[PDB]
Amino acid sequence: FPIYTIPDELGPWSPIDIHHLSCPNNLVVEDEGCTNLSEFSYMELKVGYISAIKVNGFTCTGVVTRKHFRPTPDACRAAYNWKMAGDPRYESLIIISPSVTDLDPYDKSLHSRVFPGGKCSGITVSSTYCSTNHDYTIWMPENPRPRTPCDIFTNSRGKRASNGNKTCGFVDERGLYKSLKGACRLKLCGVLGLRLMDGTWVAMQTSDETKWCPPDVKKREECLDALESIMTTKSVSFRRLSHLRKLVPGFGKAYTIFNKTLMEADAHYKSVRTWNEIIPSKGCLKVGGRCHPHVNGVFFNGIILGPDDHVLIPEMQSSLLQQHMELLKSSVIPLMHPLADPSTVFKE
Amino acid sequence: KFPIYTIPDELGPWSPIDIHHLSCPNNLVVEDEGCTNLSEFSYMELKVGYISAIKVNGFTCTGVVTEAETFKRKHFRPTPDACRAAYNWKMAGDPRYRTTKESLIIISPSVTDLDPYDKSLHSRVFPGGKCSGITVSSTYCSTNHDYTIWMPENPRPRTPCDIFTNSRGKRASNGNKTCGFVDERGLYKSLKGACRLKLCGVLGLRLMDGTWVAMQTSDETKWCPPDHLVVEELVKKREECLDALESIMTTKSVSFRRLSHLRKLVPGFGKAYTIFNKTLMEADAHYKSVRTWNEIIPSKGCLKVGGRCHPHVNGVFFNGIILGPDDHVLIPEMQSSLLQQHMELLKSSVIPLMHPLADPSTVFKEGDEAEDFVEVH
Repeated sequence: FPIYTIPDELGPWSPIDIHHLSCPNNLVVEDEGCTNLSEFSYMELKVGYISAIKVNGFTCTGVVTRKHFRPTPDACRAAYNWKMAGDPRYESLIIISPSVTDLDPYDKSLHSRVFPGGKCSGITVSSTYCSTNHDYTIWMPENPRPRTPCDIFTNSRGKRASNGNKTCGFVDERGLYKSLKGACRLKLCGVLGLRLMDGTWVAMQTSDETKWCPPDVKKREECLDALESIMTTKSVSFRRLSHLRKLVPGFGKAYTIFNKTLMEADAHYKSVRTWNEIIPSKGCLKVGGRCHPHVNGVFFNGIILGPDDHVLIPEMQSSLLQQHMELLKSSVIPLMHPLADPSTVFKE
Repeated sequence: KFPIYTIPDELGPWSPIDIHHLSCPNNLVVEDEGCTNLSEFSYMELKVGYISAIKVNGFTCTGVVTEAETFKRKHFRPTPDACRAAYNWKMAGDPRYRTTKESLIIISPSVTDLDPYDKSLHSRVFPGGKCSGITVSSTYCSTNHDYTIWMPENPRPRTPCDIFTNSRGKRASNGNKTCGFVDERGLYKSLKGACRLKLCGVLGLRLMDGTWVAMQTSDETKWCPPDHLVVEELVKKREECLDALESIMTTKSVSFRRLSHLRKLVPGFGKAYTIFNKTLMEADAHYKSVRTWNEIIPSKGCLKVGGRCHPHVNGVFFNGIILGPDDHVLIPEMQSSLLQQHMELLKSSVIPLMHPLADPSTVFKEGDEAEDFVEVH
């Protein structure tokens, strides 16, 4: 159990609603089957495409001068293009960007709490729009006539680790073993592979007939308490934000806040032995061998620039002050000999 | 109404005590409404380390005999000469403890106070601080244990009267009758409630805070014994020191945290406590206030007292202050303050933005009037 987890590689920052928040995974398969190795090159998803294939988009809401009306796609698109820069366009049509959706790999479906039940199933070139919870707004893609992206993989080198002919799993480019037990089969951009139970995908063939992925000392009690608190108050705090950080190595989300807009990014978390290997310099938070940059004093996961341009990590300080005060709560015994007035005893 | 902390202007030597020497501070303030015009002058006060009392170090001699036949040891009343000679070996030499062997087991340290009138020794090893003292004739004292005697760490001659120091100050008088002064530390001490005392043939007043001074302009006023304005904060802060002392004596144990409560919260004379290796110890202190933690911790491991970085002894300073593993001075009051800040900024929430149409619970209007989110465009 490490003292902290730091992402080895930060993915892109995509904005989210508080409803997208979820508690960490915390899996420790730990082999126990394989004591053999070999250098092989596996294929995985790039950070940014691991959790979901994000389709950027936007919402077009129709206004008449006020009253409402359901607009048409063509005019709405015309609005977007004349709104990414200063342009004459200013019955009026309002857009909001971005309205990100999560593309389903089964059927080109799009899941978003802006759709009724994450309803939009697909968008061939016969609809060009997509219904919304609002009867007078439509959702459309950031790019017109887009298609599924397929430059989403990366070649990486790891170790196979099989027991018999059967593959127990492997060791990723980060050095962490991952187990194939409990994984399902998934085909992405035609390539056949497996979705592991941590959420990662890898291109492999198993001689074990597996299922197919369906379309849908614990601290999790503390996590869900902190989280349900957020949904009950619609407000987030940098301590409750600290329970969302995965506590053990492996794939997870990293959260942050820009312009009071909650955001998440894919991350491979690695163990930390000393705080020093994370913060060598003063204002340096070392992510992947570099002083990670910030915006106006915030890094991800509640890590923020303190009141002195000092990298202030929450768990670091909490553990520190805990240790200091704990040093101050140590008891001792003074050594009086005949002070009380009790009697005639020998006393060693 | 209290300064954030209080640090000695200069410490006295350290004296070994037990938990029963522990007393709560006397956070006493003094106004003396008048006394506006101060006359620059010089006064004589007690040297730091003698203000409360004049300690005299000593040791306890217990005599026991062992009968090996299977041991059946018992006591005997020892002799002063052999106890002294064995004590002198306890420092450098080698002491050792049907056949029988007699043995003098020595206990150090045992400290007693001295009344300068009788030249008498007061302590709780005696019957009510009994010993008239030591002479050339009498070389020992009688303890509550019939087979145990007390003898000083020093030979019999101990003429003690080099206890004074001449300091500068300002005698604020008002017009007619001197009513107060300010010491070298720059703190107002008032004569309201002082009582006389003669020490080494020098008459002088002992004030309420405990300081003795060489001033006779009290006019005629009552002696000290042989031994209206109190804000709620003083009392409601005194009670927790009483709860902490009660906790200490009930538990027979001490900790740096519980030790920090006995600190004097306002400037003036007071006691400073600490513990080194299971040995509880105390020292005289002229406390002065602190405004910001920077002025008593300027460097990474510097505890500024008396114009210099104070030296620890195995990482323990005083008043619960110890040295952190990062070689950082850490003060109980300062660390608790820092915990309040650290959490009160962790305990700080914000309401992040919500895509108006991404909230499934947003009920849209009946009819066709506009919503509010589009007003912001």
